[PDB]
Amino acid sequence: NLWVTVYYGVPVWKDAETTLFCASDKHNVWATHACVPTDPNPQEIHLENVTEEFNMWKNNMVEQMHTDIISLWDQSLKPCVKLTPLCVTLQCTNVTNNITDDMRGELKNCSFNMTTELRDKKQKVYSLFYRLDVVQINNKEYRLINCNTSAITQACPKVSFEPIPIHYCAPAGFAILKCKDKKFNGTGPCPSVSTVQCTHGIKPVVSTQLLLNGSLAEEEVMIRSENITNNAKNILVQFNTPVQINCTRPNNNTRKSIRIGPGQAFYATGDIIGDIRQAHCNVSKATWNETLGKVVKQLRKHFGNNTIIRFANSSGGDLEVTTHSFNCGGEFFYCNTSGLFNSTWISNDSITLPCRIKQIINMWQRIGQAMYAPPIQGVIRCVSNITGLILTRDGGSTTETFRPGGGDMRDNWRSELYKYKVVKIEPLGVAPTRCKRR
Amino acid sequence: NLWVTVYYGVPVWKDAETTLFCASDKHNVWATHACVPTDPNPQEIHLENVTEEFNMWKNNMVEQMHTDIISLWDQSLKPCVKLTPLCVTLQCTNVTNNITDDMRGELKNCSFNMTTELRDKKQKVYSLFYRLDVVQINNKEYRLINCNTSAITQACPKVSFEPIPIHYCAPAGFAILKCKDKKFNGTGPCPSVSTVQCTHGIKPVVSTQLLLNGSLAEEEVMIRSENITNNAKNILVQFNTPVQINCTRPNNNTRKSIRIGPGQAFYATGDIIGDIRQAHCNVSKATWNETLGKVVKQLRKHFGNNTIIRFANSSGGDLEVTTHSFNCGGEFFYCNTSGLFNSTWISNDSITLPCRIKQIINMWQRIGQAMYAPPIQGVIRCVSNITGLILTRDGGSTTETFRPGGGDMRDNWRSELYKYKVVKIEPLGVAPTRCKRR
Amino acid sequence: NLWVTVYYGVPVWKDAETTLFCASDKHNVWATHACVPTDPNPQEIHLENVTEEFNMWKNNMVEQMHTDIISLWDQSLKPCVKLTPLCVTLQCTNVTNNITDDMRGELKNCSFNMTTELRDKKQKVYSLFYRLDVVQINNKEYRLINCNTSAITQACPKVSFEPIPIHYCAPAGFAILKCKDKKFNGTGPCPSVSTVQCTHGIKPVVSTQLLLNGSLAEEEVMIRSENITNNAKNILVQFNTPVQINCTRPNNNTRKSIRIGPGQAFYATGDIIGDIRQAHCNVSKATWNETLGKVVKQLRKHFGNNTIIRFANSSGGDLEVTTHSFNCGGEFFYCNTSGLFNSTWISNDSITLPCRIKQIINMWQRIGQAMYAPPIQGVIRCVSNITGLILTRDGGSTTETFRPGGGDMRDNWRSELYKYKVVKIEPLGVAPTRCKRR
Amino acid sequence: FLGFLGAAGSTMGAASMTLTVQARNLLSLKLTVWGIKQLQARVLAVERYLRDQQLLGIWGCSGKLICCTNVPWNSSWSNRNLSEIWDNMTWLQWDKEISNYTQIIYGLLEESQNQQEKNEQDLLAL
Amino acid sequence: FLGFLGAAGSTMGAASMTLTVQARNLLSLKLTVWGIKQLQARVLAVERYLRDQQLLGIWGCSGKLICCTNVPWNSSWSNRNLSEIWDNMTWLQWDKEISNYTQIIYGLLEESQNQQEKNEQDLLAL
Amino acid sequence: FLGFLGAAGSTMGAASMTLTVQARNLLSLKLTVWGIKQLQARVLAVERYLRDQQLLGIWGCSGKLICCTNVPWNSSWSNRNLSEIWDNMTWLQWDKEISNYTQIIYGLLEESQNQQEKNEQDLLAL
Ligand SMILES: *[C@@H]1O[C@H](CO)[C@@H](O[C@@H]2O[C@H](CO)[C@@H](O[C@@H]3O[C@H](CO)[C@@H](O)[C@H](O)[C@@H]3O)[C@H](O)[C@H]2NC(C)=O)[C@H](O)[C@H]1NC(C)=O
Ligand SMILES: *[C@@H]1O[C@H](CO)[C@@H](O[C@@H]2O[C@H](CO)[C@@H](O[C@@H]3O[C@H](CO)[C@@H](O)[C@H](O)[C@@H]3O)[C@H](O)[C@H]2NC(C)=O)[C@H](O)[C@H]1NC(C)=O
Ligand SMILES: *[C@@H]1O[C@H](CO)[C@@H](O[C@@H]2O[C@H](CO)[C@@H](O)[C@H](O)[C@H]2NC(C)=O)[C@H](O)[C@H]1NC(C)=O
Ligand SMILES: *[C@@H]1O[C@H](CO)[C@@H](O[C@@H]2O[C@H](CO)[C@@H](O)[C@H](O)[C@H]2NC(C)=O)[C@H](O)[C@H]1NC(C)=O
Ligand SMILES: *[C@@H]1O[C@H](CO)[C@@H](O[C@@H]2O[C@H](CO)[C@@H](O)[C@H](O)[C@H]2NC(C)=O)[C@H](O)[C@H]1NC(C)=O
Ligand SMILES: *[C@@H]1O[C@H](CO)[C@@H](O[C@@H]2O[C@H](CO)[C@@H](O)[C@H](O)[C@H]2NC(C)=O)[C@H](O)[C@H]1NC(C)=O
Ligand SMILES: *[C@@H]1O[C@H](CO)[C@@H](O)[C@H](O)[C@H]1NC(C)=O
Ligand SMILES: *[C@@H]1O[C@H](CO)[C@@H](O)[C@H](O)[C@H]1NC(C)=O
Ligand SMILES: *[C@@H]1O[C@H](CO)[C@@H](O)[C@H](O)[C@H]1NC(C)=O
Ligand SMILES: *[C@@H]1O[C@H](CO)[C@@H](O)[C@H](O)[C@H]1NC(C)=O
Ligand SMILES: *[C@@H]1O[C@H](CO)[C@@H](O)[C@H](O)[C@H]1NC(C)=O
Ligand SMILES: *[C@@H]1O[C@H](CO)[C@@H](O)[C@H](O)[C@H]1NC(C)=O
Ligand SMILES: *[C@@H]1O[C@H](CO)[C@@H](O)[C@H](O)[C@H]1NC(C)=O
Ligand SMILES: *[C@@H]1O[C@H](CO)[C@@H](O)[C@H](O)[C@H]1NC(C)=O
Ligand SMILES: *[C@@H]1O[C@H](CO)[C@@H](O)[C@H](O)[C@H]1NC(C)=O
Ligand SMILES: *[C@@H]1O[C@H](CO)[C@@H](O)[C@H](O)[C@H]1NC(C)=O
Repeated sequence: NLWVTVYYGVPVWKDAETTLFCASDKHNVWATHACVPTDPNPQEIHLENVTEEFNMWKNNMVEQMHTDIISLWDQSLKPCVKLTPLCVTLQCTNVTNNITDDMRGELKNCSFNMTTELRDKKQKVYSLFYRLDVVQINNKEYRLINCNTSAITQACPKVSFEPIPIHYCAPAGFAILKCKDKKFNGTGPCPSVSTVQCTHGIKPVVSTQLLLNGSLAEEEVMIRSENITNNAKNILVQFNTPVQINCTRPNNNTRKSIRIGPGQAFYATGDIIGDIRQAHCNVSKATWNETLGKVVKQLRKHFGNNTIIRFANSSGGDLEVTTHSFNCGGEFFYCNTSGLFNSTWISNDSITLPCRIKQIINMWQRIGQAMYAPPIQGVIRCVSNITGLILTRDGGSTTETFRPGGGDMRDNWRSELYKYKVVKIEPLGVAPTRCKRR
Repeated sequence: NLWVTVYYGVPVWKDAETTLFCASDKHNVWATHACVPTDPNPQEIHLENVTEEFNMWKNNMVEQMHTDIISLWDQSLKPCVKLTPLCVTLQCTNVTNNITDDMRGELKNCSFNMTTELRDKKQKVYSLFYRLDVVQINNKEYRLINCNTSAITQACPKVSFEPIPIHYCAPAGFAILKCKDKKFNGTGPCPSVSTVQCTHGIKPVVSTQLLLNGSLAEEEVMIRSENITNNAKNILVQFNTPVQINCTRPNNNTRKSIRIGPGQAFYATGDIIGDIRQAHCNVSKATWNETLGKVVKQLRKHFGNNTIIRFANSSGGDLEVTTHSFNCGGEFFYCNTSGLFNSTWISNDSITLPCRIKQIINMWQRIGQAMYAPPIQGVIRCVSNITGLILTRDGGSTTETFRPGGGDMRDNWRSELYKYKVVKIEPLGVAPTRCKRR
Repeated sequence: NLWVTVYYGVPVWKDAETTLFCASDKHNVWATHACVPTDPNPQEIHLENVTEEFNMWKNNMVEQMHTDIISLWDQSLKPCVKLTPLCVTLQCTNVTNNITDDMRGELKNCSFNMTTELRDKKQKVYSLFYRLDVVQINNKEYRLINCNTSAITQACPKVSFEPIPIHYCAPAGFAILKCKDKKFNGTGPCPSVSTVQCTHGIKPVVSTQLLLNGSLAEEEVMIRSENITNNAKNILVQFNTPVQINCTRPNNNTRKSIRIGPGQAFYATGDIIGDIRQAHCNVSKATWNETLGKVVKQLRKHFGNNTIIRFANSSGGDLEVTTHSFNCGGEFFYCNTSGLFNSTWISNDSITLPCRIKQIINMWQRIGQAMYAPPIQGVIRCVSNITGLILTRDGGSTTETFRPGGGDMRDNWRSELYKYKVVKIEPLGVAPTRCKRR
Repeated sequence: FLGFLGAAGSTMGAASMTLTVQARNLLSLKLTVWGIKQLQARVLAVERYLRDQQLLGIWGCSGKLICCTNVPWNSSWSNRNLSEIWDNMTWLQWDKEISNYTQIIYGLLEESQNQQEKNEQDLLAL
Repeated sequence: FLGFLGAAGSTMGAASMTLTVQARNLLSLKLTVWGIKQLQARVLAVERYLRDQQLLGIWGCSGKLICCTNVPWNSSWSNRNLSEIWDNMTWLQWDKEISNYTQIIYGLLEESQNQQEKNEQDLLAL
Repeated sequence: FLGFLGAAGSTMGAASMTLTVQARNLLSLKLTVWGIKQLQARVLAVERYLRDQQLLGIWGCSGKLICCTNVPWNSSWSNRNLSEIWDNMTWLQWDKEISNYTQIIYGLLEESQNQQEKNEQDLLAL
């Protein structure tokens, strides 16, 4: 004789999708102040004896992070100056003083009539626009690149672009299962599961070809792909050691405030004090070659020991996908990175990457909402780690070529949410037992 | 001896007002995607032995639906192009090429200076405006009709106005009582009450004189009024059989995209390919006469067998109330309907209703928020059923005349929420059982 | 043997901060129609034996009220006409017809080109601007004072500025502790505590130097300061009896509606019918002198019986700080309160305070969001009681001088939320009792 | 089984046969027009369900569909015979005639639970 | 003590040792992007906790972590011996094989509580 | 009857006389400034009440205003006599001086409830 016995609080969970709130330990774009204060001591419980199936390519956490990151970006651009008056004909001349050979024609000295705070009065002002932000109309006549596509909103200079780590915390009745396996590809069973209330600090770093400021693999370089035999699936590489990248903007730019209306100021670019040099990034030649030597070593596992793995540069497309686009100190660099993926592999010095600057930014691959990044005063210099790559393979029927990829920003945060999954706790369980209700 | 006994979950309800959420089974105006997915099999429970009072004229569901429809309409026009530059002087000439006699002067060929994407440049473009949208200023000079009164917002062309059925579902602890009486009036007790979680698909069809796309009476034509002896109360007729109305806009209109700013496009009307004919609706003469014969038969009950019931057309007023205004594929028709209400009743062929198109639309009887309906490419044709009428009687001291009414959109949705009622479940009850707490 | 016993519902509270909602017993700036209807009979319980520590200067209710009042002010100015076209050059002449000696140069007759409904046409309109709203540009050329600093939004004329009392009600599980001590100076133990669900009607009256239409002290004039020995801390005086002040605007102003766009109307000032006199406030000379006699009597307690207490006028600063700024009938006065604070105190007639009018208002000491108060038709007259003061002392090493203060609006509502305190009910308590669980 | 409110027209005894079916239906995004209405309905259902559960716990009847108590039924509330109530009358009619005595009945149930719980504590203390 | 879901991989008997550590973790601003996500996470937690508590109350098991009932094991749901269930198998494996018999088991618990509660009232009425 | 927190300053015994009046007051639109505040207040009240009820039910005291249990008074939490505690002292002072042993007391109640529920299930199996 067996009687149905109901138990409450049993450790049973099911895969589910839920709204994960933020926790965080000057105002940011990500509004980390609106995030609830996380606990000083995170409570992680190791789930011994447990083997749970994971899949980062079908992970809803990545998709939910993408929507939140875009929403946070959009909400910080609402109380900001709308530069619709800037869509006017510009008389741009060529910035040709104290410039080097690599910066010839990259800067434009644009003069235009501007609206004054008084509606009936005009204002002839000038500004320095990069060649990537102005397009000629057929000194010559130019216009902002977005004027025929988007309405440009100036980013508020008091809002920081710096990625502050954010922890995605599941509500009560939900748990986040951290896979603690160190040789784990994004798909398959992970027999080292643990339950943490919520994830580590995941910096929303926006980059295309190199994963900056990320989380390193514990033991060895990890090659993770949705389908390694499919050339249309991006390959996410994770480095066991960080590759430092020095990124600087040598020009000593000055922000000039142009009052374009009542309470509205358009921060233009004044003349550069000193010489004008090309923005660039150095990656150590010795460190990069060693890391590529490790990448190919774990890349031969999925392609054979006798295959020829060659690294070539980008294949073409937008400047966002063909260049290592990233944000450094409030200015958006677009670095070539053709000297990085250039060698071929068979069985003190630095690499300088010539970067280009843009101020009109169409981000998240959205057509209609452009942003003007105001100039940053002084010289910008940031030091980051390249903690991963986004490689794309080319089809073939003895050599395999891997070109850098990007574009989709979900690939950038998938490299951080690969070890996490959201489960729905089911505390009601029934089991036959000799006990009977009196 | 009798001790009180508290019972939980008793079937007791009281009349109450609550917030009913939407459920629904290209983006839509009413955002039916935001509605929760309704169950595939509705759970309807018959409440035998139960007689509940109903009143469709004091029903809060109708008032609540009116606010929701207006709010849904307002929120779909927020991320849409504001046509404030359109309020400019227009030089309009009549469209006199390949037109019939009925379209002489209805179309205006208006040319005007428009702001382009560049602030300092002007763009001389032309568009075809209907005579009902432009008002002369004293080729001649015209202006949009709303320019002294409202700020016009162009309807987003990718958002459809097609009425998708919506189910108004009460939260937990609330029930919706459905009257299954097939001879049920608008007021009084309903011997056959039933509980359903929420209502059938109620299409938010906007019309004034004829109730289109509606729900048919089960047995006979039903005449419903708040006070049948008051001529100031509208009479809501419901048809037991549907009267099919075919509405077409024969013109081959072309949508022309005029770019009035950065990221803003004003969709104008290009030249019509072919001849220009008048928009019209056909109602079958035999079918319409038969339905009026049934309406008068059910209308003599409240007015005597020897009374003379005559159908005259609408009295004076706005074009919305004097014409059968409705929406057909994104274009707003305004049909005369003077040949429908035309006869006097004593004890293959079609009726063509000449309609007029409008693009600047003021609905919900609101002054201050106009909307520009962008042109629809190609020929528009609709097939609908007239499932009811909104008649208004004229005062008198032997004949009764019934003119079509409208204007108030709540009467359009009152014809669908007449059988429904929101009640508040009260599960706590006390009874004198012999049982005594030990 | 003592086994613990858990008790639920024990009367225990702890100090906590929570969100207090509104309750209130033509639309209003503070949406009291959105406040829940308060009970007709408030339920207050006298907490005998209870001595609770209070602090008005660390009270979170004051800080929360400040955010709510600003938020209500901001949300009532969102659906209002934006007067961005008003920042145009003005040709202003002095209004010198039928004016008195005190109004020479106070009113300006400004004419300006203004945008009409049609984008391509302009209208030459005129308006009467006070000298405090226009600033000269170097008849002469003027401009609105806000036009280099803020974007001005015209206050909607249908929204009333009258302070309707609001009750700040704590949610369930929270209680509001009310000090019944009539000699309570705002800090320290309160031997007479009562618990009410929420506070009395606290009118959000906005004023700087005199606390108008407020709550009177029960027994004696109460001097309340955070640190009476610190001259940087404002002194809040509360009157046991009200001092009545009539403030009038004798000019019979006319509101002229200038249509500045589609659906946008700018309400200008037409010519005054009759003579133009100076706005002023009456204060009874006998009543005010008696009240100062009571204030100094209660002020000698904190400064000695032999000290010399002198009242001087405002030292300097903005017009909001140096004048008794307040709102009377929809127009903002700025009064010359120097005949009030003039006397020196040693051990039928009225005082006329010449006030000045402003239409461009920067509320809450915020730089960036100006407001245009539309003219009020007719003659404005309002009667109020001065129920307190905000005095500021000057440093010294035998006499003490007390100048009026203001600016910070939290001090205005601190005088109403001084007796209230928000506590968090903790209904779980453990005690040792001779029980054992079965 | 008849469903939610299936025994609405049933007699008192037949309605009490299925008190559970109505008991389980009392409890079971963006800030758009439908999102807010759907959120307000979720919070309204929770606080409404919790209010009745709190009352049952106040009277010492939590977790019981049928709970007997220890306060007398005054004949002023209703003098109808037991047979004609549970075999000839429905729950809708019961509340209609006792809607005014409900609050005083609730107060009587309130004091009985606290009084008997003091007795349970004191009797057990021995 | 192991923590929340600490005995997730432990045996059923060992998992039942700390049923409470998972029981107390099932329940525990502006309208910005994070504020709305925080609010809808609080309401979702409240509803999810209340649905399980309601089910326990429906079956007459409110306030008890372990509750015995009066509905038989049909032997088609599971014919495994008791020894290997509570000493050689975990709770996760249990729900996997009985995920489809759950609703019919729940309905049986529903009628048993109402049936015995009527019996309790009738027996006590004597 | 004194009202909500009427016996706040009364002795322990007088306060326990009317625990229910404070017990019943712990639980009982557009997105404007006041609407969101009202909604957040409602949600906060609901979750606070549910947390308190959950803590009560973890110790097996759901539905009981006075619940007496099986964990000892350590005599380091307090050594005051019963007469002076329950006749010359108030709950405010009680909580003030026992604000720090609260968590360990709660853990003791939790473990006692779990152990006694295990014992009840094992004894009932016979
Ligand atoms: C990867 O991480 C590094 C270190 O966290 C990031 O570099 C940091 O970037 C911020 C600005 O984005 C630098 O702060 C700035 O410092 C300058 C000079 O003190 C100051 O004038 C600015 O106001 C601002 O505070 C910070 O110094 C810098 N840390 C370094 C260089 O060690 C890097 O940007 C990250 N990579 C990204 C975001 O792609
Ligand atoms: C302090 O409280 C008094 C009494 O409520 C306020 O006086 C009143 O002020 C209002 C305007 O704020 C006056 O309203 C006006 O009344 C006329 C005549 O009905 C009407 O045509 C106007 O449109 C407007 O409603 C009201 O007459 C006046 N009455 C009294 C008794 O003085 C006073 O303004 C308050 N002081 C403040 C808020 O500083
Ligand atoms: C990146 O590396 C380049 C060289 O590879 C650095 O350029 C040198 O800068 C030093 C000053 O620090 C000069 O003395 C050299 O003449 C430069 N070498 C050139 C121009 O070939 C550059 O400073 C580095 N940028 C960083 C570290 O941000
Ligand atoms: C409505 O009915 C009219 C006739 O009453 C239709 O007009 C006819 O259209 C056909 C083509 O289908 C022509 O051959 C006839 O010459 C037209 N008759 C006229 C103009 O008198 C009209 O097409 C119908 N519209 C619909 C069904 O949408
Ligand atoms: C404030 O007081 C002054 C005088 O002290 C008032 O002005 C007088 O008003 C009366 C009419 O009520 C006139 O006859 C007098 O000529 C005015 N001047 C003087 C010097 O008396 C003033 O009206 C008062 N303010 C009010 C009533 O709002
Ligand atoms: C402010 O105005 C009020 C009138 O609205 C004055 O009150 C009047 O005072 C006179 C003389 O004292 C009385 O004859 C009237 O009966 C009063 N009218 C009332 C009470 O409605 C008040 O005196 C004025 N205050 C000052 C300081 O001048
Ligand atoms: C200016 O730079 C542009 C590059 O955009 C180049 O095409 C042009 O020839 C340059 N003009 C001169 C005078 O060097
Ligand atoms: C500004 O406008 C004037 C108008 O004639 C024009 O001459 C001048 O070139 C403009 N300056 C620009 C576009 O920089
Ligand atoms: C990923 O890991 C799983 C489990 O370790 C393994 O079965 C699979 O072959 C690996 N590779 C891919 C492409 O799934
Ligand atoms: C143009 O149309 C109008 C109708 O609005 C009419 O009055 C006028 O006579 C027409 N003129 C010509 C030349 O057709
Ligand atoms: C555009 O502006 C010019 C300016 O003179 C005017 O001549 C012309 O008629 C305008 N075009 C219109 C109103 O269509
Ligand atoms: C007009 O008033 C100003 C003060 O705002 C003064 O300086 C000027 O002299 C006046 N002009 C006259 C009175 O003509
Ligand atoms: C309006 O504009 C005309 C244009 O020349 C100017 O002459 C006149 O002075 C202006 N009127 C004002 C600014 O009041
Ligand atoms: C207010 O009263 C308390 C009571 O102890 C006292 O300590 C405090 O100093 C008083 N404040 C002032 C400003 O006198
Ligand atoms: C309705 O009434 C009939 C006879 O009065 C009765 O037999 C039947 O059971 C009632 N309905 C229900 C659902 O009990
Ligand atoms: C894992 O399984 C072993 C036996 O297979 C058992 O002894 C151990 O207790 C289990 N782990 C946990 C955390 O209970």
